[PDB]
Amino acid sequence: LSSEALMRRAVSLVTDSTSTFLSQTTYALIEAITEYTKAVYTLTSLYRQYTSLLGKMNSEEEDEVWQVIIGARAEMTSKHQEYLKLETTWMTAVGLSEMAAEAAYQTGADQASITARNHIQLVKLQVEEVHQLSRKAETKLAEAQIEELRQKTQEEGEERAESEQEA
Amino acid sequence: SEALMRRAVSLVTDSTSTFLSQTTYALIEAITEYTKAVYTLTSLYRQYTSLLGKMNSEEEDEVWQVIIGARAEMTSKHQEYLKLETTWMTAVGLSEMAAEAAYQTGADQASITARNHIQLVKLQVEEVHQLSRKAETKLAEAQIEELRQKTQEEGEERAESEQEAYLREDLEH
Repeated sequence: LSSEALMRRAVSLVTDSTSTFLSQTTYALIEAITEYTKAVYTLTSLYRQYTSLLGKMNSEEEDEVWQVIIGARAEMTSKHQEYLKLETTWMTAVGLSEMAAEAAYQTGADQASITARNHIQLVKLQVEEVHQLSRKAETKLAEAQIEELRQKTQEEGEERAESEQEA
Repeated sequence: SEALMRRAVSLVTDSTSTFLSQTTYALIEAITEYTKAVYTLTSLYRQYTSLLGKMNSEEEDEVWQVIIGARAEMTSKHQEYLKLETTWMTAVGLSEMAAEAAYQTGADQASITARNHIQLVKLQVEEVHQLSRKAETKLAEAQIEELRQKTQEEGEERAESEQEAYLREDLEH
């Protein structure tokens, strides 16, 4: 084959292989953000349960619920860290596919170039959507934590006031 | 799975290596064709110098026409090598980012391999580049020599033609 045919053959393999790597890393990242989002919802549920139990637990039971919350936080943290690692690799996969698209363009393989660029846009949209879902969960967690603190503050103020008047 | 990702990374490093190889060959060949076209123009200028004082205006105009042709060719080879130089730059960057993907996914052997390949091809291209730069310097040398000697020959002809104008006038008292 001619030099230009050899360059086109080679760039086609580069675009196919970087497309595959981008798809795999996108799938893994989306799965990891999903698992983190589930852990955020679990913790949010725990804060809400804990809030509903305030005033209603002996000191040992309260300590035990708090330990479960500490454990649920560890799980959420570990899932967050795992997705951040995968997201780092995914960013490299996106840059590789961008460079592959430029190589395809420069060699005159325009269909490979445009298809790669469409693929990068699609996976960015997909990752943005899963991030939006995660932020919805994080908002609910923040709300739950704020309500717990607001209630705990009221509880401690009530218990002070009781202790004083009792005395 | 990390299994599927290391397989795909291995295909990325292999394919980017193949593209880097092929673009390196294409660029070396293009720099070579340009250097040959520079060498041709240099030889033509040198020949023009060697012919000063031995040509009439008709022959000299033909020499210059051939030089203009050779210069057009050199320019076309220049454009083509800069086009391949851009493609090669992109190949090098692809391989660097492949080496980074490999490192991040635990494919440490593939990462080192890619970096060594980049260094080898960079060395080779740099050397072929240096050859072209030397050729360019030789062309500039030959053009300076030719224009200096052309200016001198013009002086010589003007001296002769003035002298012979007097000598004719002298005869027709």
